[PDB]
Amino acid sequence: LAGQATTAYFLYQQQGRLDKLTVTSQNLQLENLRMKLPKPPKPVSKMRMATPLLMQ
Amino acid sequence: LAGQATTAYFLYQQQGRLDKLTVTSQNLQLENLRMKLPKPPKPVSKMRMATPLLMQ
Amino acid sequence: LAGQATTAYFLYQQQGRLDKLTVTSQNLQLENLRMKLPKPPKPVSKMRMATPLLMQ
Amino acid sequence: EEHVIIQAEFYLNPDQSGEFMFDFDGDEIFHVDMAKKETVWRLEEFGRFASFEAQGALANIAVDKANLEIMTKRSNYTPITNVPPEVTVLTNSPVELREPNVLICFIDKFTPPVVNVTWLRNGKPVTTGVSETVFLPREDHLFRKFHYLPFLPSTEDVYDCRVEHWGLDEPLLKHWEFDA
Amino acid sequence: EEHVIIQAEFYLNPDQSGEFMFDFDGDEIFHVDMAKKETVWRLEEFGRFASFEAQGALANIAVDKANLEIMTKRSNYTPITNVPPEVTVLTNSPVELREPNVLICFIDKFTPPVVNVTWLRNGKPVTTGVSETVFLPREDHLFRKFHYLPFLPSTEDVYDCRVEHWGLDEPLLKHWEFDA
Amino acid sequence: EEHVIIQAEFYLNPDQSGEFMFDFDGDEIFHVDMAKKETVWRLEEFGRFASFEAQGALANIAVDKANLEIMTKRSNYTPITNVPPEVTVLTNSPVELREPNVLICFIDKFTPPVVNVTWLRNGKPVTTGVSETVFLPREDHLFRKFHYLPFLPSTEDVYDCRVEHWGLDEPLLKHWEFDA
Amino acid sequence: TRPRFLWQPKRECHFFNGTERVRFLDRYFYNQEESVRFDSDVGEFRAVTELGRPDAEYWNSQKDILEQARAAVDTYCRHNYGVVESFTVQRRVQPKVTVYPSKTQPLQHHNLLVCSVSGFYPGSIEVRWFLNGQEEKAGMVSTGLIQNGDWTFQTLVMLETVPRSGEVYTCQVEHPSVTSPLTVEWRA
Amino acid sequence: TRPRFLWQPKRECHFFNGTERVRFLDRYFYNQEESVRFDSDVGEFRAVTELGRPDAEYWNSQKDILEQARAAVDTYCRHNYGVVESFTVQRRVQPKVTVYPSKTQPLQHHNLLVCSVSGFYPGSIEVRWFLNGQEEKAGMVSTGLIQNGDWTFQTLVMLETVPRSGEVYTCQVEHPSVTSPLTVEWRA
Amino acid sequence: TRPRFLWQPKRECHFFNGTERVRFLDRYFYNQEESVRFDSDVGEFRAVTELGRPDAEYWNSQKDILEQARAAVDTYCRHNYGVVESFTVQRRVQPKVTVYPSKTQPLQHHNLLVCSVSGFYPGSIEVRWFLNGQEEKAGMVSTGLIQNGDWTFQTLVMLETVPRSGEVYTCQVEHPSVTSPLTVEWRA
Repeated sequence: LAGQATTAYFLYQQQGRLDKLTVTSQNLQLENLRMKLPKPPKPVSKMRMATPLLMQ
Repeated sequence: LAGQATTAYFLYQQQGRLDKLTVTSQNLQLENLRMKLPKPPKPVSKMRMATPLLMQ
Repeated sequence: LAGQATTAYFLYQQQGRLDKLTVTSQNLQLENLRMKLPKPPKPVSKMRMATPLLMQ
Repeated sequence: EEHVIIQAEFYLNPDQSGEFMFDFDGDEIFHVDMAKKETVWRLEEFGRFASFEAQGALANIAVDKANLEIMTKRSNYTPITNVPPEVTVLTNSPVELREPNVLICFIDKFTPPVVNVTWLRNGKPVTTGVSETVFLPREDHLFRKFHYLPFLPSTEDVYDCRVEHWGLDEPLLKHWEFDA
Repeated sequence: EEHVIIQAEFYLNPDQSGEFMFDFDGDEIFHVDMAKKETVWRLEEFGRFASFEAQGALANIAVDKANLEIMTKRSNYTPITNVPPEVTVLTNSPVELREPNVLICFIDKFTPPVVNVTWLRNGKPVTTGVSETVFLPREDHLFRKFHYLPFLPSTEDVYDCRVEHWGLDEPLLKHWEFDA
Repeated sequence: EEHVIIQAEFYLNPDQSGEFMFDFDGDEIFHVDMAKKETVWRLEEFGRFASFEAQGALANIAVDKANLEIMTKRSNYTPITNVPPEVTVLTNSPVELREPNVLICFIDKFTPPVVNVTWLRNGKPVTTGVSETVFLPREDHLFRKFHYLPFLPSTEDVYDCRVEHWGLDEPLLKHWEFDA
Repeated sequence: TRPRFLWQPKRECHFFNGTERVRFLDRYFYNQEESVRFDSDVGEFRAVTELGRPDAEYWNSQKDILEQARAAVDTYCRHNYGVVESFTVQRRVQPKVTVYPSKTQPLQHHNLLVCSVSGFYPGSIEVRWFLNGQEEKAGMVSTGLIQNGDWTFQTLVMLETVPRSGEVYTCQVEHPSVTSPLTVEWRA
Repeated sequence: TRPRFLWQPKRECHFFNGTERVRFLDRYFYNQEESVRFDSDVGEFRAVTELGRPDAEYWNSQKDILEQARAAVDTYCRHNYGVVESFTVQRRVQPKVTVYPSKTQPLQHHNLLVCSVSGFYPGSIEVRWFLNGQEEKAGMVSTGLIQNGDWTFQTLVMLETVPRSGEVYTCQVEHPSVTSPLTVEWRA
Repeated sequence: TRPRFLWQPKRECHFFNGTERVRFLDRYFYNQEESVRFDSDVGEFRAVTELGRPDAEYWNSQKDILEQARAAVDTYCRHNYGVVESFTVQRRVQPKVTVYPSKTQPLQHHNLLVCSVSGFYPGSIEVRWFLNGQEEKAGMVSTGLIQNGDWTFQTLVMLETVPRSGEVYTCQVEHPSVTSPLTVEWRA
């Protein structure tokens, strides 16, 4: 009689945890692909730095 | 009467997802060990580059 | 009659694997935060190297 | 078992852009990034197997730049027919929903090897986690270029590869969407 | 839509410490690490979007060091009122039990910008996986500093941010604990 | 609570190979890679705790090379008894099926410190994700060396550590297999 | 514990409505006090404190320095604006919002509502509460924009109420990154 | 949109059957047109187009340049072959194979079979279909070896058929990396 | 296979009870044989073998070299001790302990107990077995501290016994990193 409740109790928490676990796994696996990327190069945009002078 | 079907419905998909999830986790944990490796050094093999000359 | 045993058989192993799987996932996600850290700088502590001399 | 080893050292003017690579049956062994002055191996496993002196490559590109200036004066400033870059959008593996893939934008059969490639997810630019390979050569000397976007596939997002090349009057917009 | 771009190039004496950064509405675009001589972008996505020549910044800090020596002789060696560093311990996101967070220790409103910050987990020092941002400026010219400790939250562990500043007679010990 | 700090700066001829390290009770604090000219800490946590000037070490190895040439002329070119490298294959932790481990090949009690170590999975060479520690010293001055192969354990695969040393007439082939 | 000396320049660039009007405030601050305050609005080289008076005179003595500072209004500020616009001015990251109850005093039941807007940029958030679709007031006690340093902000606006499982407790967020006001609801 | 100038050398190294016969084709191509084509098979310094004629004459004028190019057949190509053999010539990565149905036209039921051979090296694949253990023909419409740029290839060989849950639809793959032909089956 | 020549200096630093007494043993070993053995305990420059006798004489000829070596007892060893204390001397990593049965001979049932102390530092472990709360002896056959090279140690102490599901088979570990002896139990 209690088996239905117990199974759903196990079923609910395992499903909820695993759904978020799959997402954080696939996204983690996606971070590995990003970390394996060839490190794109330096663009042509160059931020400019002012040149301070001495206080005489 | 439907509890058997529902439990197996939850049981099947949770098992299938988790098996592939464990493999992609252990292999990911294995990538961490590889990323923690001491970065083996430059071997003695040296690819050679030709030296182009000017067009006079 | 066997459904109770089969459900617990699935329930036990899925729970045990997933608990360790969640920990190795969160800790892995924690390694990503550590790998995303700004690489703290060189402290003021400097180990000293002796300077060997020639054998005349 | 015939194989070909090539060495591409192109330099463009006016763009102040030059590259270096080793071609092994079309694929790239490595490429010497001028900015970082590093021997960037296409696969890091090659760095654990071989080595190369990056500073030597930069000397060649300086010589390649010099020759192009010499050729430009001798060629009476003749331009280049800007071939249209036929673009094909593909994936490294069969697209798997919510399973990381690297969209590959094949900027093929174009010259000069300077193109503006931008990945558009739902019409907006993507500049986070987007890679590109150095301009790869071909038998008829029209460059190739692959752009890699490691993405989690989703039907909600529609990707694009805007390819701005001087041979194209209007920008090219190739499209990808999850259908498998 | 008003915005401010600032350039902080402080140098302290006697500490032999100087830094460089670009301030955009308080946040930091990047900072040139003197030790590594590298343009360390606050977000690596900015390196794929812009560039900076790190060697130029080191020239400024050398000039900044020279001016401070010039000012020190002209100022008859006047000291600095060491403002107490008001410290607040926060988290980047609402603390989630067993879900990685970056504790943030806000060393705020202090000068000189040289402080001793140590993370204490259960009373013991933590020197593994602990980051800090360069000394960030403020409107009234009192530095900010964030210390990042990527941690798996747990009630068993109690964290601390020991902040040793010369303005403080006794060390400051701010506390954090999981309560949500 | 006795401790020993040692400094190994060996250089071999003819091999054009030299190294540098700090020994703390047998373990290695760090090692200055000649190729990269970097202070490669054995644990990166030490870099966040201490520092070292790598260029200084390269000066010593140049002096060490010079002395060896001086000693070679004075020693009338006497060779070295090539001790056989006793090899033991172990794991960093009890092998756990399908749980990443670092096989450790202990190339122990050998000289000169130049060996050819190759990991053979099912009889084929493995050159992807395979690391090695610098030649570590011992009390009786016979070098140690650890080779690390981060592997997912499996009964289907049988690993090997081929150790080619001039002291060995035939190559050594130690074996590992999952049995726990 | 020895006397210290600090020299922190602050080269500020104030531009309004993109680059329609650009203000270049060049601040050289010594020991938390200004020395010179070269400004593009003024144009002339000035000095705030008496200590920085000699510094301003030397720098305005050379006409080349004046031109460099005056040309910096468009060479430094304006050019950098275009370079840094793509990922800072146009940067619109999503304002993750969570709403949780809290207790004003220890050992007491929850009596506060915190509308946690954490992880957004830029810092122009707006928070307004609702009850059963009706806006609630007298709950605008905000903790201020707490900077996280990782190019993100954080704010905890608190409104006092007692949960009774009869209301909806709706908070709202209005940020440039989202074209539609971000809502959030919480029921006991 | 200004006139451009491009100078891309192509130093080719053609060796057959390992290094039994090595051909060193030295190509200097300007604006997608060749200038000189120094070849080891010819040995003599030549020029293809009229523009590259002066370039060849200057380089063959010096005997040292000739020796450098002639010695490059074994110093450049042959030595590099041994260095790069271990991970390029001997590189045998597994040809992952998947077979899925597809529709030739939108809004129509599946009527095509694609034998997806993605992620292999080198590019010498072979595809042959089968039905109930019997080889099928007239389905060799291949899309060609599509290079992925990450030292891998990709091919989508398509054979037209209508699934009926009565056949096995077996595809096959023959690559140097696997000693046994890689099979794959798909049933509706 | 050609004759080799090896020159490996070994600059040893022996300090006891922190830095109460520091010994600086300067070893220059050639081909696994010593040449000079400059020691702080002796202070005078010596040489072990006949080959290193000229080397010692040249180095003690200059008084500056003597001062450099003599000052190295506190400049080199003592200063480095403080620098490297925080993460090496004070380094206390947890001794992970696992106990599993094993078979002395193949094809035979388990008859050995291995108390696996893997992953600790420093190497001052102690192992003692127990049965039903009573200490067992004659089982101190240890494999020794097997260095893992990753700043960790490893030891497999083996005690011979036959499991019968009647005892507790308790092993124990005493390491500086833990204030309380680490226990471990295993029942068949």
